[PDB]
Amino acid sequence: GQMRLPSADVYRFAEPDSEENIIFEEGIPIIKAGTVIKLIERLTYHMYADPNFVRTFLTTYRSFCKPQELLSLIIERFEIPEPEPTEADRIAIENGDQPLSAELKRFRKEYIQPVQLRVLNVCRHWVEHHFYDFERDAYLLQRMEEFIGTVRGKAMKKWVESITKIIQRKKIANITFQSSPPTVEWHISRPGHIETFDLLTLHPIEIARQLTLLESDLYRAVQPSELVGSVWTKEDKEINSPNLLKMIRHTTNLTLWFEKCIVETENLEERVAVVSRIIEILQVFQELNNFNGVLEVVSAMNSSPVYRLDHTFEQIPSRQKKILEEAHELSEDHYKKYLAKLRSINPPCVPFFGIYLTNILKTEEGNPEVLKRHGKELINFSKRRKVAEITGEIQQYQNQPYCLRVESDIKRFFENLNPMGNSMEKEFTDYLFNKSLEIEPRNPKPLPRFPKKYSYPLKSPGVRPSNPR
Amino acid sequence: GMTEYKLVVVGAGGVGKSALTIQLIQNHFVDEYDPTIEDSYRKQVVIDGETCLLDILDTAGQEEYSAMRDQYMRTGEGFLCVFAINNTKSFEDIHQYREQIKRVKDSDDVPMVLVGNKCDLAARTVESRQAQDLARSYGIPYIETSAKTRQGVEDAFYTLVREIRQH
Amino acid sequence: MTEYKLVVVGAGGVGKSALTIQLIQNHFVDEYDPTIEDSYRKQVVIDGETCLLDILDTAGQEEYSAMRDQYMRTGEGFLCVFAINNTKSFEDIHQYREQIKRVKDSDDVPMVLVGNKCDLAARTVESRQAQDLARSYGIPYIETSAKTRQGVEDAFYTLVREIRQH
Ligand SMILES: N[C@@H](Cc1c[nH]c2ccc(Cl)cc12)C(=O)NC1CCN(Cc2c[nH]c3ccc(Cl)cc23)CC1
Ligand SMILES: Nc1nc2c(ncn2[C@@H]2O[C@H](COP(=O)(O)OP(=O)(O)NP(=O)(O)O)[C@@H](O)[C@H]2O)c(=O)[nH]1
Ligand SMILES: [Mg+2]
Ligand code: NA
Repeated sequence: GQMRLPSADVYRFAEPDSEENIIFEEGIPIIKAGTVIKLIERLTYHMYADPNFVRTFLTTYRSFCKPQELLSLIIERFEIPEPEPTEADRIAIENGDQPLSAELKRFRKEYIQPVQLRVLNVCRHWVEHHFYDFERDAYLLQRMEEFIGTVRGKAMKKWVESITKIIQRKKIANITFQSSPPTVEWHISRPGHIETFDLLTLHPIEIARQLTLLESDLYRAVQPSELVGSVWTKEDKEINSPNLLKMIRHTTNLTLWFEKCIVETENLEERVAVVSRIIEILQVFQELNNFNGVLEVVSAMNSSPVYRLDHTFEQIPSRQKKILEEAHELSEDHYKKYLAKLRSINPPCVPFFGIYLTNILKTEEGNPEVLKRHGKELINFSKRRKVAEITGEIQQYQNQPYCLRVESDIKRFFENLNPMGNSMEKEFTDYLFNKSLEIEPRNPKPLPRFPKKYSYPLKSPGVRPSNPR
Repeated sequence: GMTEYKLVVVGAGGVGKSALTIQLIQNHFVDEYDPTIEDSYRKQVVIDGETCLLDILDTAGQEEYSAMRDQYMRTGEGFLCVFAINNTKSFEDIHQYREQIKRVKDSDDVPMVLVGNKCDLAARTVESRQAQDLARSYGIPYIETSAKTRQGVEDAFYTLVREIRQH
Repeated sequence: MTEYKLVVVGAGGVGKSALTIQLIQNHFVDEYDPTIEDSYRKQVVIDGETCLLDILDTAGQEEYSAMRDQYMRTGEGFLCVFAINNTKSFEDIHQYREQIKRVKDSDDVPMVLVGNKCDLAARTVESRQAQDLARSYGIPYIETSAKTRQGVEDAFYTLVREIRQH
């Protein structure tokens, strides 16, 4: 038979499942809704482990339970009463013999020890992967240290001592590869000559590589705390989502730099060379699976100032037209081909973050926080599972590092890029559009001629890499 | 077969804009949504006795990707310009959204509707009359919607489709 | 994208977690933090086919030895890990092999035998003894180092191939 449980009057987590406290989806069960007590019971269930559920719960619980209250509840879960001696045990003791204690030993082995270990696994994951709760609330950290540091008894000892050390390391807080990274490539600008760095003087291969390292680092830095609760859209977004916003602002700045390079090149032949070079950078982004970079270029080419430059795109080689067209097609039909391509490639990659943001926001806005059943309000956990499926996908692509060498001066050049200068956004984008009208006027105004601005060769070195011994 | 209309929702972030399309496309009568689902943004409807397909682009949450707005806007035949009735700044943004649409579409007469969205019970700061005056100065319809009761949602989208049909 | 459920089992301290984190993050973990249960995901192209690996990293400490049936039920394939400088961990392999066979009620479960820490000179389990055991199980034997990455992709992706041909 099943093990008997403590009385629900002394231990709240022994109340029977009912539709008034838990609802399952239609081979471990999947929870649709429940009370916080039932969610924590299943988070730490004696019959099975559920690592996905631990991640989902720890990522999303603050929408229905405060961190201080979560800690109180898992401490309550941990403190399980042991059953009293049975009739057979009583009779043995009355005869001066040692009882077999069969039911007690089974309850320890099959209920207490698994539940207690799974509570500790929640604590371990909380500290290792969601430590921001403790950075933001020093008293919460004190309570966790006290709880862990006072667990007695030898069954849990190895993990209690380990978690104590992990906490202490997190308070005061290296890559190996299958091969060597390729050699850094140089074109007109030579190493150390940062004053000459520009779109056409750096090697297009190395522009794409160094932007990919920068954009990968920005992508990898975004934590789920910046996403849950749609906080990057709210009034405190600069406080709550700084790494996400830094990532987006880099993407916006590079797109605007591409547009500015194009429309400030007034000579037609030179502007064709500029556009052709940017499409070559896009080709290397594609080879590197840097989809953020691909869409940075596509966004620039479809901006109002650039899209209308028919005389320029007429002279682009047909093959480069095809490269740009197939990159544009990734975004069509609500990113249908992009989503399929992302799910087919071999990482490392840099995803486009915008789709994730829209899906998290709409999942939050389009589903209710609670479900009302039998007069009770149950936490709608299905909604939180959907959000954590998205944050889990984001995290999966954050693991794989690029095998490319940093060039510190090229890195600094792109980190310091500032096409808008001190201008406000509307000012600047109106400037770019007026430049577009200057260099290719609306029909029937005639096309003017403009002098060259570049003193160095415009011929591209191409985007196939070289390899000296 | 039937005509497909490509509609684009634009407007300030952080003030409930996404509720408009969610409430439209939703199982109207079950408060639930999975936006990742293929064609959570397509809906077959009958407007004035004529069946058509609405394809709605709402990039809510991507407002900080400001240099992508041109590309997203160029996909659209008609536009819902949305502000929140308790956020005056979102209302003041409308002028620049309309100017950007006109530039991207290269037309002074782009089908569009002005939508004032009630996203919570916080105090209204943009009065109906202010928004009606703005819409009239542009020559476009004004529709007010609730983000909670679905009121006005059908009217906003159907009015826009009529603007496209009568362009 | 086909999904594969891999489970990493073996005695405490043999390097199950270090192997998994090297595969996932290209990083070697120096610390010895005993696992309770951890799970990782990895999209990767293997023999031209994209798949999604779900990797369960399990507890080797004996205090968790009564909690294994639940993860053995869900796993499709098992990396059975010992350390080549720890003869007791090699002797523990057969207990994991027999438990997996019982739980899954099958003589034909995808498995790979892994001898980890092959960067260390002071070996106490000879390759021949481990290879003999692997042959008796009908499975391949792969020596690995979570520290240097030697053999790590080979071990995990060989297991994927055995699930795919199962
Ligand atoms: N059927 C073609 C023939 C053609 C002439 N010039 C071309 C250049 C490229 C391609 Cl593929 C086709 C042509 C057409 O009439 N294109 C017009 C609209 C597009 N612009 C190029 C453009 C600017 N920004 C972009 C961003 C993405 C993409 Cl896909 C393209 C562009 C040209 C004029
Ligand atoms: N030299 C060397 N040390 C290794 C290797 N793999 C793991 N180690 C070291 O061995 C120790 C235990 O590693 P760990 O991955 O935690 O082992 P585990 O099998 O996961 N332990 P548990 O069963 O308790 O979770 C760590 O100090 C780790 O750095 C290896 O290939 N070479
Ligand atoms: Mg481990
Ligand atoms: Na206001």
